Formats: sequence, structure tokens, C-alpha cells
Amino acid sequence: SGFRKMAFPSGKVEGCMVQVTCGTTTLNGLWLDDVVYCPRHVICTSEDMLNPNYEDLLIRKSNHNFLVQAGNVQLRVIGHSMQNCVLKLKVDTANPKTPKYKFVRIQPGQTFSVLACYNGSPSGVYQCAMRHNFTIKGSFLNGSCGSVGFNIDYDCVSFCYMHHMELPSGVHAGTDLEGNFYGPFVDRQTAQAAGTDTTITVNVLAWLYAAVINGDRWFLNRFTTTLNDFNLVAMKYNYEPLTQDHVDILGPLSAQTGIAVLDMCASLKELLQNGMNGRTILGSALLEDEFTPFDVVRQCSGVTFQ
Amino acid sequence: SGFRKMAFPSGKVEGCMVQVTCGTTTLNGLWLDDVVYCPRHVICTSEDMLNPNYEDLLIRKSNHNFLVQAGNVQLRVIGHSMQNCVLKLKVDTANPKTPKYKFVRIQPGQTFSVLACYNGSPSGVYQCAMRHNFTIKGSFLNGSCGSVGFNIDYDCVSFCYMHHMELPSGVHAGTDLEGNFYGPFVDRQTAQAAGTDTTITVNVLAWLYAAVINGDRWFLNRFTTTLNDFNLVAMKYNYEPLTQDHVDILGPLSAQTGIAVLDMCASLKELLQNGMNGRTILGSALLEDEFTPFDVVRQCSGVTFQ
Ligand SMILES: *[C@](O)(C(=O)NCc1ccccc1)[C@H](C[C@@H]1CCNC1=O)NC(=O)[C@H](CC1CC1)n1cccc(NC(=O)OC(C)(C)C)c1=O
Ligand SMILES: *[C@](O)(C(=O)NCc1ccccc1)[C@H](C[C@@H]1CCNC1=O)NC(=O)[C@H](CC1CC1)n1cccc(NC(=O)OC(C)(C)C)c1=O
Repeated sequence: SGFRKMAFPSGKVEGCMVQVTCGTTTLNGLWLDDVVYCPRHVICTSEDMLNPNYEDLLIRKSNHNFLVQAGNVQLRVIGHSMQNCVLKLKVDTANPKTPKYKFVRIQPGQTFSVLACYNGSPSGVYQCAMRHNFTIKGSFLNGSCGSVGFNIDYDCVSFCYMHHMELPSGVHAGTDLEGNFYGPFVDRQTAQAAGTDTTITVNVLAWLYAAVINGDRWFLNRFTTTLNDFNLVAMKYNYEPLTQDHVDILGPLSAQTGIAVLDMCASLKELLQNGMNGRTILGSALLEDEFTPFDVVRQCSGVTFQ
Repeated sequence: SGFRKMAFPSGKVEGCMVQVTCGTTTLNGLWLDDVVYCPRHVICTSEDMLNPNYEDLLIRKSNHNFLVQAGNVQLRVIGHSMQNCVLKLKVDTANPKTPKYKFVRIQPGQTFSVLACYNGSPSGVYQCAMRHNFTIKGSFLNGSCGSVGFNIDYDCVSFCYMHHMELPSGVHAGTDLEGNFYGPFVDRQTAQAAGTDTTITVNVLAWLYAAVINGDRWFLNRFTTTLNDFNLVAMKYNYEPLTQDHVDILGPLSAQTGIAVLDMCASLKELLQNGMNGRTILGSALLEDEFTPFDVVRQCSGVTFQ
């Protein structure tokens, strides 16, 4: 009973957070086995930030220019290397708290938990979606760079995001753990714009299934729709096209509720055309799009992790 | 920048969660030093739930009846005791991961993080407010009882909630860690209902201040109101009366923004009377009341825990 935006338990990732300082800049790093991963702009001064030549700047650095602290312990840096927009600092000690992990690049519409960290110390946890303009709607202040986003499957932590920068109107951009940016962005202090954002249709449909599962049924109508006719309306309201893959992905939820996917699309189509008429769904007065189909199943069926 | 509903990092609590089985009932317990805390109804059959005589039921229980697992390590129960609605199981092994902790009874209007667990394994984290009707808007399934709510101050975990039950409005009720229910609820299978609930006015104001700090400022206006006139309008909408102590508690956010509380109240009065005209505030189309002034200050100033 109840439906909440829910993050993964963050303990397995808390144990990996360290502090990385280079010269005047302190941010967070991720300590896995004997490697610390952090944003490469830790080597920049405020002047460098406006147009940095990272390869040239890094040649000027040595292992001892990197001060890495895990709580009250300094880790010795014995090697360093750049991979795209992240640095990899080899350290002489392996992290005893390293969880089972992998690095993944997620797709737009997929969600993950962010452990917001400052000076190597975890501060809070919240859920984010990779939007189709490759931004996230985060909560990030000075010092949060190097905080990571992740999912947990059983005991395995999949790291998918490392935080680098803020974009206009309070949204955020970063890389995967191989240092490749999500979206057309670059780690440079210059004006950069994100593309127009859109609503994540398959996620709205998942959340409408969550609503039915939790006893909110008032938006269900007696119609069905074809995929084409639905998308004609969806595009008029800045919704992402719904694909047959999306329909197929919603299958398990539609079996759980006895409401065919294209029937739910006909109810969504009516909501888009007529609005919500001042009524709420799952305690929201708008249509929510940052719950994936899996998020809904996971929460409504009690999947756990250890 | 950016403002998100944010839970505390949960790892300090994850290291305390265990599974407690008694007969056919399995739920979660909280393992601190050599004591495991869990809901006393773990000793009940469904037949016991109608009017359980907990004192008599417990007398018939052996230490051997209590099967406690921490991961795949069984803990030997060597003693048990009842305190109000919580059972205290003394175990052979003190929890090596016991954090610095306190037991506190939170006040209505205040927030805390819930670590939802099943079979002693953490599954997710989210923020809840203790409502004025002594319920919380949680997400809890079969097997979640014994999950706890907490705040973290520096390195001290203040445990304030243990989950016991769901109500016929989709909300939840439980105890403090001394086993005393919040609200008038009882741990037996009887018809129970949440009282009327009021909107937490001081929290709505704090969230409007959060909005301004993050640059979402369209609802600000040049008008001011008296405290009494604001409360005349507020009371009609089932908002909690705003006291002078509330105005004082908002002092830090008022000073940060330069917007006097009675100036902000004129925004809130206009939003109550005329609605939002299809705009959002921090991404919400309704007025959010589950952020405390401290939650806003904590998030917008970036304080950290360890
Ligand atoms: C990250 O570097 C960080 O946390 N660094 C440690 C630190 C920084 C400053 C002071 C003390 C310690 C920050 C994270 C930012 C901060 C505010 N919100 C965030 O998400 N990243 C940057 O500052 C980033 C670095 C560039 C990519 C390499 N940066 C620099 C300068 C400007 C912006 N953004 C910005 O100005 O956006 C607009 C829309 C123009 C306001 C930026 O992200
Ligand atoms: C908690 O006891 C628990 O999780 N126990 C272990 C377990 C239970 C069931 C199956 C396997 C394992 C549950 C938590 C509830 C369950 C679903 N969501 C929750 O939040 N608590 C209860 O069942 C509670 C126990 C009473 C306090 C001692 N209980 C009993 C009887 C009735 C209700 N409520 C209820 O019927 O609510 C409605 C909305 C009317 C369905 C109740 O919580």
C-alpha cells in the first residue's frame, strides 16, 4: 500500500565515496578496488575552466598532486590516467568495502538513484531519470561533482552516472563511469543549452498502472486506441513517441491489472486532450514520468537487495 | 541548484537490519549492540490478531522460537522482553556495525527517512512527514513491519519510527522505538481509521522559500498580509494555524531570501484562493507540505553526514 518515489539503499555506495583534491579544487571520487574515479576537471583552476586543454593540463600534474582521503585516511596515489572526461587514480590500497559492481551506460527514460556527496561524505539520496535531452533534474551544489548515480540488482551495484555540471534552469549533466557525457555537453565553463525536453510516455503509462494497482481508477475510460492514433495525440502534447517495444515492455503490468496497454493509452489520450479537471492521481496534480515499468513492478511487488 | 525530496544516506541503518521469524511470521528487526528490536506482533498467529494477550502469548514463547538472521548468519536469542508494542530480543552477538544512535519521539510536522525492508534486506529509501493525524504516507507491503524511520545528525542516527500497520486510506502507522504508537492506534486486527488531517502551513511556506532560492519565483507579489488575516484564510482551507513560533522558525529562510514571512504569506493566500493557473512550483502542480524549514536549509546549504 502507498506509492512513493523511492531510491535504492545507498550503503554499498557510501562505502566507496572518497575526497579528491588537486591544488585548489576539492570534489568527490569513487573508490573501487585500487582505483579512484573522479571528474577530470579536478585539475583545473578557475581560469582553466573557461577553455581547458585537459591533456596539456594533466601532463603538468604528478601522482603526489592528487590528495585522496577516505574518511580520516590518506590514500597514496601511485598512478593516474585520463579516460574521456574522468580521471582514474591508481592507489596503493584496495577498498575493503568494494561491492560487486559494473559500469553501465543507461538509456533515456531509465531511472537511477543519486547519492549526493560533499567532501567525500554522503549527504542525501534521491531518484532521477535520464531525460531524452540527456539532462537530469537533480539537487547539486558546489562540491557535489563526483557524486554518482546507480541502480542495485540484488547485490550488484550498476554505476551509470557521475556528476559534472549544471545547465540552465536548474538541470544537470554528467558522464557515465567511462567518462562519456550523456548528451551533447562538454566539461567547459561556457554557455551550453539542452534540447527541448519531452514527456517520457512509457513511464507515464507505467505510473498510470501504478495508480490502478493502488486504487486510483477514475481516469479509466471505455475506449481503446491504435498505436498510430495514440501517437498522433501524444506528439501534439510534446510526448515521446510510443513504440511497440514500449507496448511490449508494459505487458507484465497490463496482465497484473487486466487492462490492455492500448486501453491504458486510450485513457492517457483522454487525459492529454481534456486535462485532469483538478483531480489528482497518486497524490499528483500532473502526470508523472520518472517511474519506469520496472520501478513500478519493483515497488508494488517488494523486490529487495543485499 | 535544484530541489528534490531527499532521504538521508541509509547505510548506517542498513547495517542494523535483521530478519526475525517466530512461528509462521517473518518480519524485520533492528539490531543494536546485543538487542534486536521488532514489533511484538511477530509472536501472533492470525487467530491471535483479533484480541491478542501479548503478556500471555510471550510467556509461552521460547528463546528458541525466535529465529534471527543477519545475512546468512543466525543470531542466537538468549533472552526476550516486551516494552509497550516492541519486543526486545537479547542475542549472543553484539552488532559490530552499531552506529552512534538515539531513540527519539518526533513531533507532528517533522520529517524522517524510511528504510523499507523485507526479510531483513533493505529495499528502498524515501522521506516521510509525521502528519498531524499521526500517520505517514509510506510505501509498505507484506513483510515490511519492523522497517524503521530515522534522521541523521552528523554521525548520530536518531531512530524515530518502527512500522506496524496500514490504514484504509492508504497511509501507515507505527511506533517510536520505545514501542509507543504515534496516534491512537493499537496493534491488533480491529477497524481503525486516520483522523482528519490538516496541511502543514509552516512547511508549505518553507517550500515556497525553497522555490525562490532555486529561482522559481513567479508567485511572489508586492502585497503583504497580517498574521491574523492570513490565518482567517488559512483556516478555511484546513491549514494549520501559523503561530509566531512558526514565523520565527522561518527566520533563516526569510533572511536568506529577503522576503518577510508575512510577505510570503500573501503569495500563499493568493495561491490558495486562485490556484496556480496551470503553472508549477518546483515541478509540483499542488502545494507541497512535507519539507520542513530545516529540510530546505539542509538541502540548500549542503550539510553532510558521516
Ligand atoms: C563541480 O565541479 C563541483 O562540485 N566542484 C567542486 C567545487 C566547486 C566550486 C566551489 C567549491 C567546490 C560543479 C557542480 C555544480 C556546482 C553548482 N551546481 C552544480 O551542479 N561543477 C561545475 O561547477 C562545472 C564545471 C565545468 C564542467 C567543467 N561548472 C563550472 C562553471 C559553471 C557551471 N554552470 C553554470 O554556470 O550554468 C549556468 C546555466 C550558466 C548557470 C558549471 O557547471
Ligand atoms: C506487518 O505486520 C508485516 O509486514 N508483517 C509480516 C508479514 C505480513 C503479511 C504477510 C507476510 C509477512 C504488516 C504491514 C502491512 C502489510 C501490508 N502493508 C503494510 O503496511 N502489518 C499488519 O498486517 C498489521 C498488524 C497489526 C498491527 C498489529 N495489520 C493487521 C490487520 C489489519 C491491517 N490493516 C488493514 O487491513 O488495512 C486495510 C487498508 C483495511 C487493508 C494491518 O495493518
